Amino acid sequence: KILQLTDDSFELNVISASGVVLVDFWAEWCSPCKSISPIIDEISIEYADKLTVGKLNIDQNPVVPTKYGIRSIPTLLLFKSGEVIATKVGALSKAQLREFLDAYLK
Repeated sequence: KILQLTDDSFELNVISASGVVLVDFWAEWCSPCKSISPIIDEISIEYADKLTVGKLNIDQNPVVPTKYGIRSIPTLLLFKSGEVIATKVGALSKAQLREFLDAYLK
C-alpha cells in the first residue's frame, strides 16, 4: 500500500493531491532508513483510510530532495494538499510515528 515516488511523478501525486500524504525520503546506504522501513509499511496499511504513504529514494531522485532542502535521511514530510505541514528527521519508533500522525489527523 506504498506509493513509490520519483522526480517525475512527485508533483503529480503529492503537490496536486488534495488529501494528506506522508513522504519518506530514504536511501539504501542509510541504515536508519532501512530500520524504519517495516514500520512505514505497517503504518501504510494501518492508516490507509486516513492518508497516503509514499517513499522517495534520493539516490535515484535527487531533485525533489534538493528543492525541499533535505539535509539528512530518513526525513518524513507530511503534506496536506500541496503544502508541508509537519516534519520528522531521523529514525523513529512505531509509537512515535503513530503519535506524530494522530497529532495532525485525529
